[PDB]
Amino acid sequence: MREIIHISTGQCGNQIGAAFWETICGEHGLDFNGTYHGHDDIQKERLNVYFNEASSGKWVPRSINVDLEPGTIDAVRNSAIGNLFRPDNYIFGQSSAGNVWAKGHYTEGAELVDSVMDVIRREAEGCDSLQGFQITHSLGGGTGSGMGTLLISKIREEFPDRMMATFSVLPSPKTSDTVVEPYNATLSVHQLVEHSDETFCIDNEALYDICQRTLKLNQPSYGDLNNLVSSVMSGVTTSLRYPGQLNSDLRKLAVNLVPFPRLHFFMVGYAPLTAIGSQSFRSLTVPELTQQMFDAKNMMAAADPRNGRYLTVAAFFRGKVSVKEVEDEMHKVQSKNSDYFVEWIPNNVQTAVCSVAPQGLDMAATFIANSTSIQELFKRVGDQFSAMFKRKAFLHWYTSEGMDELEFSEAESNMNDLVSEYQQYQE
Amino acid sequence: MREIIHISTGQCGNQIGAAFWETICGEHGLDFNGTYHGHDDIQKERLNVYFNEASSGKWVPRSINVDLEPGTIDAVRNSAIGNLFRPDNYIFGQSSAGNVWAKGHYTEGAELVDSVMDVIRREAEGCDSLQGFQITHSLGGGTGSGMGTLLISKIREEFPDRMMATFSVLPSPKTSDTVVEPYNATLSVHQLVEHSDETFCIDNEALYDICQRTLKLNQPSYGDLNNLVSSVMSGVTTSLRYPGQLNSDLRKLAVNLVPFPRLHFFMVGYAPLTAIGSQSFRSLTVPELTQQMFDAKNMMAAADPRNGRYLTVAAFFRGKVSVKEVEDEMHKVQSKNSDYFVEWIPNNVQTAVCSVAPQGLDMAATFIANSTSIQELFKRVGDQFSAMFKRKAFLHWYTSEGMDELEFSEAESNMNDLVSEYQQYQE
Amino acid sequence: MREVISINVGQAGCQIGNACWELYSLEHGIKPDGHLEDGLSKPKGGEEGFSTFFHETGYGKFVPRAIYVDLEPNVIDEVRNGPYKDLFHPEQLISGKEDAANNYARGHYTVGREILGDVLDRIRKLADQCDGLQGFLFTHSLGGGTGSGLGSLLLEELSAEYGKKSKLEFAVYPAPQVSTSVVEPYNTVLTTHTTLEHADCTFMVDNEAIYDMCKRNLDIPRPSFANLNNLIAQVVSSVTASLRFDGSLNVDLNEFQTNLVPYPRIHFPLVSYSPVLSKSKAFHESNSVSEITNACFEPGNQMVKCDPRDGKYMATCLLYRGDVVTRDVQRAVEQVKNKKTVQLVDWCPTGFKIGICYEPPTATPNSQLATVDRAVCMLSNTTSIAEAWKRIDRKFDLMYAKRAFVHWYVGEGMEEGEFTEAREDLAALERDYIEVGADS
Repeated sequence: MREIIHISTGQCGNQIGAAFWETICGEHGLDFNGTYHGHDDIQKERLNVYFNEASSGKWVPRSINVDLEPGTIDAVRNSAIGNLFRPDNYIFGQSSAGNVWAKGHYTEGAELVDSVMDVIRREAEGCDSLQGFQITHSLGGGTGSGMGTLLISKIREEFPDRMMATFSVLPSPKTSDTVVEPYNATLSVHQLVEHSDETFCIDNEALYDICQRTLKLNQPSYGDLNNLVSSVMSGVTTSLRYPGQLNSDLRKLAVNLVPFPRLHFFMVGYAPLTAIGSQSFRSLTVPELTQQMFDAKNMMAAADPRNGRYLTVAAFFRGKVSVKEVEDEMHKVQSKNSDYFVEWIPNNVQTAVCSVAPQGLDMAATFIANSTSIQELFKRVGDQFSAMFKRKAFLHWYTSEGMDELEFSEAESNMNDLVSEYQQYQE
Repeated sequence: MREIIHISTGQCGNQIGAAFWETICGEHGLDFNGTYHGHDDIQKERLNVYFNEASSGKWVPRSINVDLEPGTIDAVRNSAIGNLFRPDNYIFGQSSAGNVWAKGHYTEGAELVDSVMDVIRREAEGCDSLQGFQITHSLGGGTGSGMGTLLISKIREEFPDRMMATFSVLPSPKTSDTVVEPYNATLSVHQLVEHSDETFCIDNEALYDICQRTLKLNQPSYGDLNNLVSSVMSGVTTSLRYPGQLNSDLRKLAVNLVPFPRLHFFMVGYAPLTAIGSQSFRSLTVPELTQQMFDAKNMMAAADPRNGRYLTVAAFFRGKVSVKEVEDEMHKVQSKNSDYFVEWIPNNVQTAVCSVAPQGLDMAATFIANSTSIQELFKRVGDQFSAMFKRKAFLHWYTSEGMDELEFSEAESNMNDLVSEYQQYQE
Repeated sequence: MREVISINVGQAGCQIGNACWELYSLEHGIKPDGHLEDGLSKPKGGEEGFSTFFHETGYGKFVPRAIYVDLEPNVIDEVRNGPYKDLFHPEQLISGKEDAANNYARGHYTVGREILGDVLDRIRKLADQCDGLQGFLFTHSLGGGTGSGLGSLLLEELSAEYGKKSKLEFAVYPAPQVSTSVVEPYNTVLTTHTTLEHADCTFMVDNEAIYDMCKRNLDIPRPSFANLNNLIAQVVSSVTASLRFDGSLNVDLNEFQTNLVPYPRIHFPLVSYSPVLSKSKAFHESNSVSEITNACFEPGNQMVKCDPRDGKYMATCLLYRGDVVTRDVQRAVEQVKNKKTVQLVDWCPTGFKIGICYEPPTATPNSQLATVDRAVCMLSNTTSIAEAWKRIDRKFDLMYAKRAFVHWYVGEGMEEGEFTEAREDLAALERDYIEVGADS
């Protein structure tokens, strides 16, 4: 019960999935021409999770990438490693979803998705130990928010016993690429909360801030950000695919980290956040990774942690680590950071140990937690709606297809309910 | 309880701290490429005071250098040994404090100092046996006097159990680089007396006099003066970092040398004061060092010792010394110099023994004492104020930001109180 | 009632202890690492003693039973990086890591007593390890605040836990001419009251007198602290003369407090060791015990900067090692009485405790003391140090006029009442010193 099928959709989702693919093929070791490079055994049975054995000792991915623009796959098969992708994995159409929610999946997005569901079924009986479903998409993007939720609907319909993992990128409330980006984001979360079991809060501006703070990056490139998020995504499952003291699974995240399926929003933090030029001057140890974990400028929600409080926090450690260091540092943080932990657990902690070291580093970890700071982003988006959308400007583009104000009022009620849940559970 | 964090600020403070760094790395032995040269054990556990173990057996300093002009660090990393400095230690901004007190820390100096306080905290939990705080700055300098006192305020706020050591350079009452240098000096000592536990009186003109008397130096260079003051600064802590008959600590200075926290001004004397061309003609012994200690032209206050009287004197000896020589010479000085000692201790003496010999010499010592000659400098500065500043010329530059005459009157009352304390304790 | 536990506090006390265990290894034939090398006698353990100071390991090793307590880790590191590592148990070396004073500012207060619990537990476990308990040996410096404070705290703690064992304290007193640090008189007198209320027998040693005899008797131009440690090491190890070696008339530890101390009153005897000569003066002197006793009566050999002949007589003990004759020593003491020495009291009225030991006197190779066939250790509770405490108290009055230190002393939690109580206690002690000889 380990195999994972990686679903990719949206403009940003394709890049994130591709970068995740190069990170995977580099962390376990596999050249693009079909040459075995695992060392020695544990890197062979665990690659069945993402790849399947083809003829002549060839390994090919089991991943359905879907997008209405076919220009991204050209920059995948001829670019860096995507040559393993079988031609049937390319499900693309013409020409775009319109960068909106009314045309994303309501009328035209429901045509080829039947074939998508059929190929998902055929991969399902082609798979033996299907475990989870990984989706990468954009919350405000037309394609990702458009058919992503409807794919979630089908994957719930056909698999009532399989949980769903979503990693949508949340647009910042201060950057507006288009006037209807938060509109599409909220029209997507209208069904995301009713169809998903857990999700991660990803903000590009937080990535820019961490690049200009620690990385000192001069050129704003989405490739480095994809590399970082893909390293985080690999790290959250290294515990499952590499045994340790306590292996962690997505269902274990649902049981422990999630307080109830209604509240499933998480902020992501990664460590170590070091760049070239500081590698010969730091000692990479568990305590340093810990102060980098609870540092207020290291998560990518991105909100303020010490102005609110946490509800439950988790640690997913990687590499050769002793049991005493991590628990001693956890005693230290529980002694000094006791005020911001909830007074009913009372020890907000979930630990997981990974054996192999991260690629390009020695010791690393990921941060998953629940705080009361996401309701601030929700009320910011709601206030943006209550300000801009009361004029009913450019709103006919969606009501032309049969949209009613009842759906928007229900979405506002949903975000009010989410805020109230974030206040139960007071800040 | 030994580790020391060296804080550096101001134009002169950066040079003094750098020179102290080369003197330290030469006295214990450490090449700039990361090569171990200690001999053998005692030079290894004692370097944890200033350096921390990095990866691959590398030692890096734990010192926060701050200055509003970024040109000094270029003459540090590319010049003589400063390459060990980690890039995060460089906290610099733009562009200057204005060489004044109104803009030093009152309005614009309080912006980046929050980040300075945060990095001090992170070094605090990064440190295990934090002992004291060393600061080098200029009393009349705009930057050093500007945010130096406010850094002292924070270091008192966050560490109520840690004493503070200050080594500000006191400008002479006869040299005026700028018309407001004593003004900034007094605006700094307005809070220095209320926030510091001990301080040293350093005058550059005394250094010039001792260079033209014994050194016969032809070129006036600040580097030699920095070397001398850094040798003195190393000598005052050789007792702590090298065991002897009586190890001395800064808290021991506070207990013994300081009569009460209000009076904490000390004059500094060093021995031997010998130059090239006299090394083959003198016998370097304890008695000769003693006559060089009480010599009226060897301290750097610089005032007249035999026209006033001492309140308490201390000796900090270094090198292979027998217990009998030092005590016999102390009997001699107490017999011949009994008139100038206070009649209530009555034996003004504090002794400390160091094991290792000073670098570049065989036997050396430092002089720390309390006399009634500092009130003369204070009244000289006060008379300079009462003469120049009654015209209110160029005084609007500070009152433009919200300065009141109440602060200046309170500073005058403070210096009157210091004089009265220096007369209790009569001269 | 078999074993004696020794505790050293302060750097000076640790150096003295190092020297004294070096000697103990020297005469009893233990190599600087132990086991063995090899065993000598017959009697050195077996038969008992040892064990008296060295634990008898079942494997055949010899382990000193001492506890090194100090807040300065440098001394513990110096002990652990030398040959002393094979003699002291790792748990007995209590290494401190907190340095805020040296040390009486915080030593005699709440800062020290959260560590004293572990020390008491360790010493209780060590006492349970051995069969019986006879007395305790203390080696601390009253100059260094660590010694004063921690030693006094241990004094009240172990007087409370048992209250029935002999308490021997070898306290190093500050030089009465000059003091190395100003706070040493406080470190001494603020614990003199605890010493008065919680001690059975205290020995006074002065570094100035040792340096004087090193300059004069040893002809050493630059005496070292190691020489002082070795000299007082022989002084301690000759007490402690018949407890480890056979003798015609052995002296018991309880006998000291039975004869020298007949009251609930003054119990602070002086000590003296003689002959004191160098390796070059051993080719001209073969004196008898009379001149050795005369040298003991000399002020320079009394380890106190005072005149012992100007005081009044008190019960004294004479311990003899090597080849001695009882008729000779009786003749010598009768001559001393004939010379009209210190005024004899009417309460004893004349008591000369004589101790004879078979073992020859021993000397340290690190010291310049020549081996002699006969030596005298003299113990007397003479009232001649009264002017010494009087001089210390005059210093106290002159530096208490301004009080000079009450700022910090009150700021940590004390007040001038304690200083006044110590002052009046010292005055009462001096008055008792005068009266005990004035009654006769």
